Amino acid sequence: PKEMLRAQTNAILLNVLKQGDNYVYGIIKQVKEASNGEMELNEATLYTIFKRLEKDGIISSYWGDGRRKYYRLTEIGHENMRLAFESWSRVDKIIENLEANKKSE
Amino acid sequence: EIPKEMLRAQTNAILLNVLKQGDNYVYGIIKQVKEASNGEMELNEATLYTIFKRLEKDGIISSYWGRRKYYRLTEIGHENMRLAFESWSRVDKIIENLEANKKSEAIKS
Repeated sequence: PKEMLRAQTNAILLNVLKQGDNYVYGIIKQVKEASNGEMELNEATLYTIFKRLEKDGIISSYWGDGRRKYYRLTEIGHENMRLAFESWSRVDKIIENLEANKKSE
Repeated sequence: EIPKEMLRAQTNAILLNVLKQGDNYVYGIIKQVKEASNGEMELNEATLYTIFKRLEKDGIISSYWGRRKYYRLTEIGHENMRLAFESWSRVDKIIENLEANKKSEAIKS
């Protein structure tokens, strides 16, 4: 499901930035390496995603050094990742509790 | 805040699990979720109907008729839960490897 691929890619890209400011080609290599070559991101895909995240204030950019454009997770972005991770833990709990409670009937 | 696209996902995630554990009707679903959430999540009836209309359209669930309307997980539905779970395992692995590789990046330098 397209809805899901998008989410997972975003998930990953934010984790990369959560590990350090980086530029598009560095991000691509890092992901290709952490995925054992299973996820080879196109440049244009990253620009698409980052344009949305920059508009929503979840990331921002700036010039580094060979002059590269760097991307960073904002404070809001670290906050969304935190809210997200928490909300999903509760969800996994509630699922366990559904099972538990169902069996006790 | 939590993007609306994500609250929807979480709710769907939960609802499919309920159905994965047995065909059920809206009131039973609501009750079950309220109980398994220690009251923290009360789904509104009309919200369930809206979600189930989408899932029925996508054939993820189907329904049948005491007098309660029941909802069941289809085989497509069982399959998407499996694909979902697997896709997300790989994703967690990728993220574990990002951490790992970052730490050994940091050792060397």
